[PDB]
Amino acid sequence: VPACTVSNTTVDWQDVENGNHEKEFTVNMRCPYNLGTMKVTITATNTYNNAILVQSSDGLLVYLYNSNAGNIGTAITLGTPFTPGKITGNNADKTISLHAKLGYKPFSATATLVASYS
Amino acid sequence: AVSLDRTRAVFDGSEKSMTLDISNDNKQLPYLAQAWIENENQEKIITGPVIATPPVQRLEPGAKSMVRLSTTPDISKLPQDRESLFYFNLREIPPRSEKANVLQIALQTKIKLFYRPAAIKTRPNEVWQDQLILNKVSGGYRIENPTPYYVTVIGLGGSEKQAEEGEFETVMLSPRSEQTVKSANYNTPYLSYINDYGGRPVLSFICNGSRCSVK
Repeated sequence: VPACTVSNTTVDWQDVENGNHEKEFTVNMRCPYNLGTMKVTITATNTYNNAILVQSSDGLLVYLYNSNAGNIGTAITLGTPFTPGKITGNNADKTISLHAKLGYKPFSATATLVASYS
Repeated sequence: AVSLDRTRAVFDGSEKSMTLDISNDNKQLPYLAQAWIENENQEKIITGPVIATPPVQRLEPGAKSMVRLSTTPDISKLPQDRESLFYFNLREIPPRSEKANVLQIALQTKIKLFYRPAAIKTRPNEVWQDQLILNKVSGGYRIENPTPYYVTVIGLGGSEKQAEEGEFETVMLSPRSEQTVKSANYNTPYLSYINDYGGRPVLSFICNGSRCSVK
């Protein structure tokens, strides 16, 4: 069966001068009809204090939290697989609610959502 | 949105290569598709015995393409009486957002790539997973896979529905190996696994005392 697909997703910030300005963003994966509980992993090229290190060894920090019913919940350990705490819909049209704080140690950081299939 | 046609790949050892279909289903934007192989332990390998071609490619909106898996000479040094596990990875590089102060989310698909040597070549719809053996032990069951293939188990329970849906720690048993799993004791255990094409069949087990097998 075809692998899940993820439609382009990007979270925004207008300007803000361990985590400032909680934020809600969703990622909806369209998956196989029989996918089970599979957990995903979020990684980045460079990290620090469990945050994504944007763009010599210093930069901006982006923290990620597993959304909890609109309420910010447990943080996301980068590089560790996790079973989402905010999943809505069917396999054919899933959704993961997450939170993204901010910090520091025109930026366009990238975070890899790893779907490893059993 | 870069998509891959399968959740696992089986490489027929009696073949020199095989292709994987991929596609960018985004209507307006072009995507980059990175492809590469990792070893048994998920470490990237660039010189065989299994290689991914091409390493990087662009897919214009709605475009379709492929990724070729081919083996090198050293592929022969792998056992020919069992499968060797590799991983196929496909990562998308989304068009750089023209926006500012933005965090891009990219998808990386990692699937199991089973190198299955010719001597153990399978036929379509062939089932070997029914050869598993469940041995009751403290905690749960020691599961035995006497076959030459990797077997991924995703469910185990007292009823067929309990095996399909029910908190279970997915486990993959290597060829000719066994592992123990935490589970409640069931008089009629049902095990669910994943076949070559992603289907999820449920097996019915009959326990003769401590040992349970499929009729």
